[PDB]
Amino acid sequence: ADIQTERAYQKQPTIFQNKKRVLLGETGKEKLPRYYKNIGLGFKTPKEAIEGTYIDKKCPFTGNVSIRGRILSGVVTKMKMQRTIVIRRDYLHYIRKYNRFEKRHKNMSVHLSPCFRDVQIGDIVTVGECRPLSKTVRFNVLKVTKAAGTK
Amino acid sequence: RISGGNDKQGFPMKQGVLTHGRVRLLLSKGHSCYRPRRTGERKRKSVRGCIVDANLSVLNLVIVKKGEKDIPGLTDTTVPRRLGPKRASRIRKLFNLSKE
Amino acid sequence: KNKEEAAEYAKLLAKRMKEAREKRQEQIAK
Amino acid sequence: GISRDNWHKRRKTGGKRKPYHKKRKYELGRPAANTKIGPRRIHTVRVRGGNKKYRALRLDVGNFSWGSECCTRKTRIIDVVYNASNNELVRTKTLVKNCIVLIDSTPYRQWYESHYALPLGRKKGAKLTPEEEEILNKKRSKKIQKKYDERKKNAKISSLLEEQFQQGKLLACIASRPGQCGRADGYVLEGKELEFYLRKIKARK
Amino acid sequence: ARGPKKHLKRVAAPKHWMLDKLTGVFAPRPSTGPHKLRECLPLIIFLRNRLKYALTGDEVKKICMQRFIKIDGKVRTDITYPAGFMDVISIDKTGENFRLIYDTKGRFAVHRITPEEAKYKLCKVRKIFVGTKGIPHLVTHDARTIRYPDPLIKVNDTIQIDLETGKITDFIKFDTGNLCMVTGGANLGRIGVITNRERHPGSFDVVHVKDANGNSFATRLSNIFVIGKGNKPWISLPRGKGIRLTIAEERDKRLAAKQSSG
RNA sequence: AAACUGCGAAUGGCUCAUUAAAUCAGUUAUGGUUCCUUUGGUCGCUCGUACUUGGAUAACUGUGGUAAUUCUAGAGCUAAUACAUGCCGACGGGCGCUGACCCCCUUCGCGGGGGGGAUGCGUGCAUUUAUCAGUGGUGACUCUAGAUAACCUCGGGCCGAUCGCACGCCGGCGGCGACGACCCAUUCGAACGUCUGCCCUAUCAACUUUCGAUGGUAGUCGCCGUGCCUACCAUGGUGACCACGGGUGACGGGGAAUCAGGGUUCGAUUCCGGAGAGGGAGCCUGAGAAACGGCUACCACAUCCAAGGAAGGCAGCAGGCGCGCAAAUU
Repeated sequence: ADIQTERAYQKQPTIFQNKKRVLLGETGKEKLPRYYKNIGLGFKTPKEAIEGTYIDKKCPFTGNVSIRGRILSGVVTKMKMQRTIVIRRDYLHYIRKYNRFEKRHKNMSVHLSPCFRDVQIGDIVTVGECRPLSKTVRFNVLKVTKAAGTK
Repeated sequence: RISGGNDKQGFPMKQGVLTHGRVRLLLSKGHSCYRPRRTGERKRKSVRGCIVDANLSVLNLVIVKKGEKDIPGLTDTTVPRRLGPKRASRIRKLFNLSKE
Repeated sequence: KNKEEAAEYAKLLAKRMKEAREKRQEQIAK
Repeated sequence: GISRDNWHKRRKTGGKRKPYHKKRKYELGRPAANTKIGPRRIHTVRVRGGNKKYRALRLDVGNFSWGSECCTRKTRIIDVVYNASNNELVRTKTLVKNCIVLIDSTPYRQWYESHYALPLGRKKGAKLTPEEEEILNKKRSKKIQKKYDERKKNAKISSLLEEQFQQGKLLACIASRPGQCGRADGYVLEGKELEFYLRKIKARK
Repeated sequence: ARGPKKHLKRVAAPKHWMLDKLTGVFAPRPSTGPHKLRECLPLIIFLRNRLKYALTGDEVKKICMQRFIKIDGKVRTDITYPAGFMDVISIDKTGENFRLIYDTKGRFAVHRITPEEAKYKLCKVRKIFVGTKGIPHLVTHDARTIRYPDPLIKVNDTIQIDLETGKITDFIKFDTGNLCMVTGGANLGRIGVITNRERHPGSFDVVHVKDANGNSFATRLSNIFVIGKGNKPWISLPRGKGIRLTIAEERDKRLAAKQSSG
């Protein structure tokens, strides 16, 4: 697919893609190295990140974002922006006078890289905290676990 | 040479102001008609324009070239010329002395 | 002082890497 | 004055946020440095911490790099032809980061010809003046001519860059923010990026 | 508040200074220096409250301005100078030397050391970095920078600085079986042998320490300071050897001391 | 003494108007920034008048103007760690790029090379941009260090024309300080983020999306991350788990009163954090202020005046009036 759907050229800023080509420099292939990094904390770089072609500067694996801070989990509830999803974290808040709990939830707008295709509503996502990416986004989707019902 | 003055209300004459009456300027460090009381302070002050007119309480004049006849107490007087050069280079330049 | 410190650290570094290379070679052999 | 705070912004729920303090100095903004092309005019700005920002107001020279040949040269900026953010920036000819410009190819061609024995361009196909054959052919020894011939084989230029050199101006992208550092530096467009920006410039006419 | 604060309230001061709640509104705000505000001991507190050499801050000022106090071998005339862990305070007029070392209660002790021990100190290396033509540099807990350190010295180790020259003489690695003090937290002032280190990537590592009396405790890796190689300290320990007694044992010892004394 | 210069005046003190995920508390992050000062390191690392350079200006002398102010104007001097210039060394070199030249081998059978070598250009560290390779470090860098090609701001970056004490030769050398300047080190911080938590109200049920509302791309601005602000694009974002609106005699917390176990009520108030200085707004200086015992304007109030003009900000300590049921010494 064409990765150049923007008014400006999309590229990985750390990759030089027009190193000089000559007869010896080209033998039936142009070649294009792919910048990717191994984020920490045991998270493995998805295969599509390594062998993909998308340009996403907020992607944890091939972009310019450092995963540091809280590592949370949520359930995907809305996928209707570009490269951003809304997940819902459900918890119980303890009211002490009644010695009981009440259901509460918080929505979280988190960045989803193009490396995670086939993400559905109800999927569980492990997200990691990064620097502010937009007005409301501060977490990047690190891992996707499909909801029970995969067959 | 006309070196300024004060109008009927005592406000000083400022060089750049090309009007006849008084104006209000936001003076700061490095301006005349203003001494700042703290670093970075600027004040709005009234200054008389530089053009000379018939509404000055006093006008200052500097005799640049002296005429034929001496003024009784302005040009025939003596001079004490207090103080002398303090920097070594200024001294050796005043007396045309060798570098060593 | 710069010259003396640089020379002394060069000596110490050379000795450190010699010991490291010896340990590496002896680990490889066994 | 110009404020970069967030409490004037609506909440993410759509709620309206009331102001609890007046504007702070560290939240300030400044007027844009609309860096036009012209004789060098740069204004120094005192910024937070006492440091200096170089608010360039006019520039006509930049340190642009030919990446494939690794040839960085100081070069006159002729024009600005494409701007991805706003089209009005090309109309007013404002130097900003990532704006596509036409720069002068002369220093690059001089280095190009000092690394001699490439395919013919304007070297003998557009200009045949003297005072430059003593830097093209000269009287070379065995070692020197052998080294130049060893350069010759791996010495080629993309046809797009070739016609750009023929026309006297090169397409470049400004990789520095002239309104902050005071320099309009960048790199010559090549490869697929050059094709992309040529197609974008063509589609604008 | 605009700009930095310049005052410290008496009640908001660090508790381990052991200041009253009636001898004024303010506590001496320690100057900026090699040690943190809440982990230091100002020179006025040491000279007046601890050693009783002065009864007022004016007398501390007189003592310090007569150039009688050396801190790590250098004369300090700043009465609010932040002196901290492992530092050496020399008073040559009275011919004494002290080391700033925590009690088991978490408070800097008046720990006199020999004049030959006052020639060195121990510093925990906070970071190591290569700069400016590849010269290695090391930054310790005294905010002192040492160029060309041994390529074996790493972060969390301990180095013995010669105060006269400022150069490194010896070092102790951070490893199990090594003696260490705790320099923060609940176990502050305790001494023991490192038994384990739980690595928590992206978070704080936890180090387990076993006392000389079989007691065990844990701290954060930033709260551990390697004191000696093996179970032998490289510095003289305070009266209690880092053994935190329970309240019952302390009461029993106090009662025994009362019986022996009266 | 005065004055120029440096520093502080951004702390403290007062008050609780605003403020309802705002502030604030606990937790965490800056690998997204700045940081006077202290402390430690760096500070002949640059191959291109110096046994000390220039012009002023205060204080002072003298002449003045205005009813009036911590208003100031001419004139005669004279200083610098103010201001502004600007070198000798180590400087012998050393390296990288360039290439007028000199002895030979494939049995010197064009061809293929094996080396030496003249003159020229560039060179610390900052900075800005492109490229290259892979010392030390992290959970993780597009980190650190290294290499190359160039750049290097009229408003221009550092690489000391400063000062004291003790001192001895044909002239040489040199102790201990003071002060100052880039930069690196989180010392004191500040700023902006993460997670969770806040009173009453539905006689407030849908709100936001025009003029940014949610996100994407490029930029501008900013100390930096960011719809922070622009341009283009997508149609998003929040809500009965109470969004949005309204009320609060609401600054938040530590905490206080009362209390069998639960709880109820309070917290303007000495500690921490925030905010404000009659109300708004905008700035200068500075490391740090949108400062008010700083300035500029407007709105309200208000002082002196010779009507031309000048000056103001007690929610600092006392004190006064007013207000009140309600609170002290000029």
